Amino acid sequence: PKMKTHKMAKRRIKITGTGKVMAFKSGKRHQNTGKSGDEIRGKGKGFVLAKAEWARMKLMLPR
Amino acid sequence: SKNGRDSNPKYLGVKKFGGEVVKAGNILVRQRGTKFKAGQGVGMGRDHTLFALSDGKVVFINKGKGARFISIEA
Amino acid sequence: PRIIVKMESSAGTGFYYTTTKNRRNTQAKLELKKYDPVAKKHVVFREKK
RNA sequence: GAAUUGGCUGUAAAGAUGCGGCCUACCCGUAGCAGGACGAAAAGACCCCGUGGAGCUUUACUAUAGUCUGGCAUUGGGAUUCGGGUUUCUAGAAACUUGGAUUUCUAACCUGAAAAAUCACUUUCGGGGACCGUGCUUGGCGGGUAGUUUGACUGGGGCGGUCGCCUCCCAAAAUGUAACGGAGGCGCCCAAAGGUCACCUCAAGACGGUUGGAAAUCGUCUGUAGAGCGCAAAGGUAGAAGGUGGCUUGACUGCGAGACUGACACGUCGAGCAGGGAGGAAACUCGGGCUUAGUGAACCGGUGGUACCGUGUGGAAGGGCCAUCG
RNA sequence: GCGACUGUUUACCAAAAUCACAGCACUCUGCCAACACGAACAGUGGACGUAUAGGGUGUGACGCCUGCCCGGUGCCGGAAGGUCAAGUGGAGCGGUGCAAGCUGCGAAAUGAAGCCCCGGUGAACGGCGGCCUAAGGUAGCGAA
RNA sequence: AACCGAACCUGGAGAUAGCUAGUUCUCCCCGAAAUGUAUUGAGGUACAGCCUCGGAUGUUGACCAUGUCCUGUAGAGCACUCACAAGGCUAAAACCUUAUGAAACUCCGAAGGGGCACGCGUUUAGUCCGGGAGUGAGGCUGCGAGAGCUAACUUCCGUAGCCGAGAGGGAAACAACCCAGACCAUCAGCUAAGGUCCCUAAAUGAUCGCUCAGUGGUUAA
RNA sequence: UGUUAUGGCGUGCCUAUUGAAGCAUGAGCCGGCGACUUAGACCUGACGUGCGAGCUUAAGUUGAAAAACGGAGGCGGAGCGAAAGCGAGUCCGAAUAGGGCGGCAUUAGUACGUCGGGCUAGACUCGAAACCAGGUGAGCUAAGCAUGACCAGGUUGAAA
RNA sequence: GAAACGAUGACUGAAUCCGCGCGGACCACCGCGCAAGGCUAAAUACUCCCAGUGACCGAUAGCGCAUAGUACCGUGAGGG
RNA sequence: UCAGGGAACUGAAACAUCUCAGUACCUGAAGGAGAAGAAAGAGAAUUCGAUUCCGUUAGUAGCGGCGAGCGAACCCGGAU
Ligand SMILES: [Mg+2]
Ligand SMILES: [Mg+2]
Ligand SMILES: [Mg+2]
Ligand SMILES: [Mg+2]
Ligand SMILES: [Mg+2]
Ligand SMILES: [Mg+2]
Ligand SMILES: [Mg+2]
Ligand SMILES: [Mg+2]
Ligand SMILES: [Mg+2]
Ligand SMILES: [Mg+2]
Ligand SMILES: [Mg+2]
Ligand SMILES: [Mg+2]
Ligand SMILES: [Mg+2]
Ligand SMILES: [Mg+2]
Ligand SMILES: [Mg+2]
Ligand SMILES: [Mg+2]
Ligand SMILES: [Mg+2]
Ligand SMILES: [Mg+2]
Ligand SMILES: [Mg+2]
Ligand SMILES: [Mg+2]
Ligand SMILES: [Mg+2]
Ligand SMILES: [Mg+2]
Ligand SMILES: [Mg+2]
Ligand SMILES: [Mg+2]
Ligand SMILES: [Mg+2]
Ligand SMILES: [Mg+2]
Ligand SMILES: [Mg+2]
Ligand SMILES: [Mg+2]
Ligand SMILES: [Mg+2]
Ligand SMILES: [Mg+2]
Ligand SMILES: [Mg+2]
Ligand SMILES: [Mg+2]
Ligand SMILES: [Mg+2]
Ligand SMILES: [Mg+2]
Ligand SMILES: [Mg+2]
Ligand SMILES: [Mg+2]
Ligand SMILES: [Mg+2]
Ligand SMILES: [Mg+2]
Ligand SMILES: [Mg+2]
Ligand SMILES: [Mg+2]
Ligand SMILES: [Mg+2]
Ligand SMILES: [Mg+2]
Ligand SMILES: [Mg+2]
Ligand SMILES: [Mg+2]
Ligand SMILES: [Mg+2]
Ligand SMILES: [Mg+2]
Ligand SMILES: [Mg+2]
Ligand SMILES: [Mg+2]
Ligand SMILES: [Mg+2]
Ligand SMILES: [Mg+2]
Ligand SMILES: [Mg+2]
Ligand SMILES: [Mg+2]
Ligand SMILES: [Mg+2]
Ligand SMILES: [Mg+2]
Ligand SMILES: [Mg+2]
Ligand SMILES: [Mg+2]
Ligand SMILES: [Mg+2]
Ligand SMILES: [Mg+2]
Ligand SMILES: [Mg+2]
Ligand SMILES: [Mg+2]
Ligand SMILES: [Mg+2]
Ligand SMILES: [Mg+2]
Ligand SMILES: [Mg+2]
Ligand SMILES: [Mg+2]
Ligand SMILES: [Mg+2]
Ligand SMILES: [Mg+2]
Ligand SMILES: [Mg+2]
Ligand SMILES: [Mg+2]
Ligand SMILES: [Mg+2]
Ligand SMILES: [Mg+2]
Ligand SMILES: [Mg+2]
Ligand SMILES: [Mg+2]
Ligand SMILES: [Mg+2]
Ligand SMILES: [Mg+2]
Ligand SMILES: [Mg+2]
Ligand SMILES: [Mg+2]
Ligand SMILES: [Mg+2]
Ligand SMILES: [Mg+2]
Ligand SMILES: [Mg+2]
Ligand SMILES: [Mg+2]
Ligand SMILES: [Mg+2]
Ligand SMILES: [Mg+2]
Ligand SMILES: [Mg+2]
Ligand SMILES: [Mg+2]
Ligand SMILES: [Mg+2]
Ligand SMILES: [Mg+2]
Ligand SMILES: [Mg+2]
Ligand SMILES: [Mg+2]
Ligand SMILES: [Mg+2]
Ligand SMILES: [Mg+2]
Ligand SMILES: [Mg+2]
Ligand SMILES: [Mg+2]
Ligand SMILES: [Mg+2]
Ligand SMILES: [Mg+2]
Ligand SMILES: [Mg+2]
Ligand SMILES: [Mg+2]
Ligand SMILES: [Mg+2]
Ligand SMILES: [Mg+2]
Ligand SMILES: [Mg+2]
Ligand SMILES: [Mg+2]
Ligand SMILES: [Mg+2]
Repeated sequence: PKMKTHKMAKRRIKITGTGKVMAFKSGKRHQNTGKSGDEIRGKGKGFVLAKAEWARMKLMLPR
Repeated sequence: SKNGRDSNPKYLGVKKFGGEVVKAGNILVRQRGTKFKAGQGVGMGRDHTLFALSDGKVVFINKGKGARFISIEA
Repeated sequence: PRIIVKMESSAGTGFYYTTTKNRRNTQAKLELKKYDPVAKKHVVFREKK
C-alpha cells in the first residue's frame, strides 16, 4: 500500500511541473498584522529547494 | 546582573569591490550610516545600502575621509 | 485597557478596510484620511468602528 | 584469555611480573602467612543520565465508584386556595381544570404479627404511603479509586541565575566564531517625531548687562562641532537626518528586473511598469520614520467583502478565496 | 531518660522509647440505624444489639491539671442579597416554497442543590512572631 | 507456599527498549566526520557541510605572479572619551612646560587577509543531475585570545600540523614532538631526523678556545 | 621436513574509546546451534531483456509430465489554478511586471527480472523494570469460626 | 462537525394509496422504494482426520516426542 | 461462524482525544460449515435489480489533537 500524508495536499506543496516542488509563502498568515503593504502582498506562491525529495513521497500521487 | 547577552551577526561590509562587473540592482556595499556615499550610477536604500542602477565596471573613489563614493562606468 | 489601538477604515461607500491604526494619545476622536478601494479614485476614509 | 608469572626506578590512559634501564634469581615441592594479582562473588542499592518504571501524596490535570440535587416514569381519587383555558350567563361563574402548593385519603408500592421460620396465601387484621426505593436525565461534591504530567543549559546534580530581539569589546585590519566572559538596551512610540515645499544652524567659554548672578534671559566676539538626532550603544551626519512654518496623505492597490543573508523556513535592500493621488514653478521626490531592537510558523476560530465549491436539480446550511482580529 | 503496668511486633540484620492496653475525650448514629462487603429494590455483617448501645478519630494506668488566637481551611447552623443546569417559556431573526404549511437558530421571566455572603465551633486541620496578621505562651519543664 | 511498596501460572507477547552487548568468506579501488543551525534538544534525530558510485559538461578547479579595490589588528600616538605623574597660573573646571596608560580611546596605521580581472604561467582539479552512506563525544603541540593564579595532561573560540584511521627511523621506554606517508620480493647502493668510547650500526675525527663543577645529568630572589 | 641452542627484534584478542599490553568490558577449553530476512498488483533509482508512441494485464475459465485464454483495470499522452474552469496556454491583475508550463534539448515510454534504498509489519539477533486479561493458591503464613486436647512441682497469701 | 440515516436506554407518540420512507441540516420540484412477519441451498472459512505431492528437515534439524505429555519439577494452575 | 462482554502494553518520539482494536481474553449458541439473504436498497443513468466471496475502483472520496494516523462505496470484470 502507501498513504499520502494528507498534511501535504491542500497544504502548500503543489507537486506540479517538470517534477519540481512548489510551496507557498508563509509569514503573516491571518495572525495579526500592521507591518508593510509590500510584504502583506508578497505572500503568494513560493517554491522550496533541497527538501523536495521528502515532500514528494509525502504525496507522490499528486493529491 | 550576570549579563550573558549579545546580538546576531549583521553581515555588514563591502560587497562588490573595485573593478568587478556588476548589474542593475546589485547590492554593492552594506553599512550603518554613509561610510561610502551614493555617487553617480548608484542608488541608496532605505537602510543606507548603496546599489547599482546601471551595468558595468565599478567605482573606486576615495579621497575624502568621510567622503568616499561608489559609481558605475558603462 | 490600552493607549494606541487598531482601528478599521471604511470607504465612503466602497469596502476596502486598511487596518493601520495609530495612537489614541492625541487623536482623541479624529480619524479621517484618503485612499482608493475598488473604484479607481482615492476617496474619503472614515476610520470609525 | 593464555602463561616460560621476580626487585628497584622510570614511562605508559595517570598505581606495570609482561614497556625501558639496572639489580637479583639452579630445577621441583610440603607446612604455614595474607602485602600484591586494581584478588573472588552480585553487569554499583550512592551519584548522574533515560522525554524508562512502580509505591505514596496534595488546594497539579483529567475522568470516575460513591453521594447530594431539579425534571420526567412507576404514580393513584379527594377535598382547599387557586396567576389562567373552553362552551357556558343578568366588569361577570356553576359544567370544570393544564398544573403548582401545603393538607388529607388507601386499592399501587413498602413493611410487620398471626398453626404455615426464606417465599407464597388469606388475614378479625397492624403501620408507613404516593414520600421512599428503583429507571433516564440536570448540575454540585467526589485523592475513595484511576490514567498521567512535573523542560533544558549547568566545569557532577540541586539551589541561584539563564532561554527570543538590538548595540559594543572579545573577534586575531575581509564575513564568521565559544564561554554560567566583560558592558548596556527591547516587547514601544509619533494624527505628526510621517510626504513634500520653504526657511533657520548647534554646544561651550570670555567681557557687559533689570530682581538672576557658578548655571535663568539679552547682547556683542570666539565657535568641523566639543551639540542634536524619542529611547542602548555603534556607525553616520554642517550642502543636514538637527531646529521652524505651508499644504496634504505615498503610515497607497496591482507588480517586481536584479542582488545581500540564511541548512531550511524566515529576513533585508530594490530600479523600473500600471491605476490613482500628494507637495513643488519646475527638475523631481513620495509605496512611513537617520539606519540597526519594538517580535512569533502552523492549527482552530471571530468580523467585514467576493460569488469559486456546495454531493439529483434550483436555492440555503456549510466550505474557499481577499482583508483583518485572538 | 522513656514507657505506667502483664502483653504485641519487623518468618530470615531492628523486641524497642514501636503497637495495643484499662481510663479519658470529640463527633456520628431513632433502627429496614450510622458504617462496611456487594454485579443486586438480592442477601448479609453491625446484631437476633437499640443510645448505660453501635461506628469513627485522638490520647493512653494513677495524681495535679489541660491557657491565648475563629483571620485562613474544615464542620454545624442561618438562607436579606449576588451567581448558577436541565426544564417550562418561545417575544423576535432568518432560509425555502406561488401558497397552505414545513424548517435552522433563538432571547427576557421563571428553574434546584452548591458557591459567594453572615454567625458559631480547638481533647476540629492549625497558629502562638521580624532589633503588622487573629493573636502573640496561662501553669509546668528547660543546655532535654 | 523458602526474594510481596503490590503473589503464582498462562495469555496479549517477538510488549517497548533514542540504552548495552554481538553481527561470521576473500582480494582490489576510493575514503570521511566529531563543524553550523534547529530541536521537552544536549550520548538521540532533521537539513546543511565533508565520502563514494553513475551520468553531463569540459578547464571552468588548485597554487603562484601582476593589476585593482576593501580592512582598523600589530605597532604607534594623545588631536576626541576615561584614567593618570611633577610644576606655573590663578576663587579651584579650564590654561601652559614637562610626563603617561587603554578590550569596549583613535590624529594615524603596517605585515598579512579577502573579493574581482587576467594567465602575461605551472599544475589538475572543478561544477551540475541523480542512487547509497557514515559523521554530528574529538584529542595534543606551536602561534593569537578570553575564563583561571600569565596553575593544570583545565576549560572555551580562532589558526596551522599530527593522532583519530599512520606502519617505518629518532627522541632510553613513550598517539600527539623531530624525519618520513608502508603495491609485493632481494644475504645490493644513497640519504633524512638523529648519531659515530662499550652495551649499540658509524671518526678514542681534525683546529682553535672554555668549564675542574660530575657543572654536563634539576628553579629562582 | 622435525627438533634444538644462541643472537636480534617483539606490549594477547575483541569491544568501547580523544587515547588499550592495559590494573577497563567479555571469555576455562573444544565441538556443534547462533544474528540484515520475508511479504505487498506499494514507492524511488541502477543494470538487463521484450514490445515501442504505445506497453500490460487482475480476479478467473479451460487445460495440466506441459500453458494458453482472460482488457475489467493500471502507466505514458497537457499544463496552469483555491476552484468553476480555460486550455499551448494558464494563474495573480483594472492588461502588459511576474509564477509555474509546452516550443526548442521532442533525453520515450511501459511490462517483467536481478540488485541499491524507502515505507508498512516482530523487520539485524539477544536483554527489561513494568502494564492488562482469565485462571491457580490460606496443605507456609495473617486472621475468623465450630469442636477437642494440654500446662511437673513449688512460693505467695486477696475478698468473704 | 452544517451531521443526515440506521441503532436502542429513558419519556412521548402518526398516517393510508389524492398514503408512507429515503435521496447527507433544511425547503420546493424531480426521481428511487413499500418498513414495523418467517424460511431459504450454492460461490466463502477452517483443519482434529485421510490421500498425494515438495529447488522441506534428516538425530543440537524436523512436532515437545524417530514417540512422551512419559521421566522429572510444582500444593496447584502449570512446565517439561 | 455468529452473538453478550471487552483490555493493556504500544504509536503518537511526553499524554488525556486518538491509536493499538472491537485485536487478545471470557462467556453463550450451532453446524459441517456458518453468517447473510430477496430492496420503505444502491445511486444520478428517469441506470440497477436478493445475499456471500474474489479482482479493480484506490489509498481515490473522505475521516483526523486536520497530528500520529485511519480509510469507504458506486460503475465495471469474475465465482455462484
Ligand atoms: Mg495542479
Ligand atoms: Mg542574571
Ligand atoms: Mg612519568
Ligand atoms: Mg613503576
Ligand atoms: Mg621490568
Ligand atoms: Mg616480552
Ligand atoms: Mg587463611
Ligand atoms: Mg551498571
Ligand atoms: Mg511514567
Ligand atoms: Mg454518578
Ligand atoms: Mg452528570
Ligand atoms: Mg494518583
Ligand atoms: Mg481533584
Ligand atoms: Mg538536566
Ligand atoms: Mg571581523
Ligand atoms: Mg581575521
Ligand atoms: Mg563553534
Ligand atoms: Mg572575560
Ligand atoms: Mg531637511
Ligand atoms: Mg501643481
Ligand atoms: Mg519606486
Ligand atoms: Mg466569512
Ligand atoms: Mg443540490
Ligand atoms: Mg456563505
Ligand atoms: Mg542526657
Ligand atoms: Mg512497655
Ligand atoms: Mg527480624
Ligand atoms: Mg510469620
Ligand atoms: Mg532479634
Ligand atoms: Mg431488602
Ligand atoms: Mg440481617
Ligand atoms: Mg500515643
Ligand atoms: Mg488546649
Ligand atoms: Mg554540662
Ligand atoms: Mg515468603
Ligand atoms: Mg520446594
Ligand atoms: Mg512484583
Ligand atoms: Mg524482547
Ligand atoms: Mg501487541
Ligand atoms: Mg516506553
Ligand atoms: Mg589512498
Ligand atoms: Mg536561530
Ligand atoms: Mg548532538
Ligand atoms: Mg545528511
Ligand atoms: Mg563522478
Ligand atoms: Mg570557478
Ligand atoms: Mg583558474
Ligand atoms: Mg597596542
Ligand atoms: Mg602630522
Ligand atoms: Mg591554461
Ligand atoms: Mg544524493
Ligand atoms: Mg549500497
Ligand atoms: Mg559536539
Ligand atoms: Mg574543538
Ligand atoms: Mg585572569
Ligand atoms: Mg584538554
Ligand atoms: Mg573513533
Ligand atoms: Mg592522518
Ligand atoms: Mg609512527
Ligand atoms: Mg616510533
Ligand atoms: Mg626504540
Ligand atoms: Mg622521553
Ligand atoms: Mg603522551
Ligand atoms: Mg600507533
Ligand atoms: Mg652512506
Ligand atoms: Mg646531518
Ligand atoms: Mg661500534
Ligand atoms: Mg675526541
Ligand atoms: Mg629463542
Ligand atoms: Mg574514557
Ligand atoms: Mg596506548
Ligand atoms: Mg591482566
Ligand atoms: Mg582485560
Ligand atoms: Mg563500562
Ligand atoms: Mg571474570
Ligand atoms: Mg502496480
Ligand atoms: Mg489487495
Ligand atoms: Mg520558461
Ligand atoms: Mg522494478
Ligand atoms: Mg535515507
Ligand atoms: Mg510496530
Ligand atoms: Mg490485573
Ligand atoms: Mg491451615
Ligand atoms: Mg490430655
Ligand atoms: Mg499444679
Ligand atoms: Mg430527510
Ligand atoms: Mg434513524
Ligand atoms: Mg439531497
Ligand atoms: Mg538435506
Ligand atoms: Mg529432537
Ligand atoms: Mg546428541
Ligand atoms: Mg515440550
Ligand atoms: Mg510433586
Ligand atoms: Mg505430581
Ligand atoms: Mg500508557
Ligand atoms: Mg508513546
Ligand atoms: Mg488513552
Ligand atoms: Mg486467535
Ligand atoms: Mg469460544
Ligand atoms: Mg456446545
Ligand atoms: Mg458483479
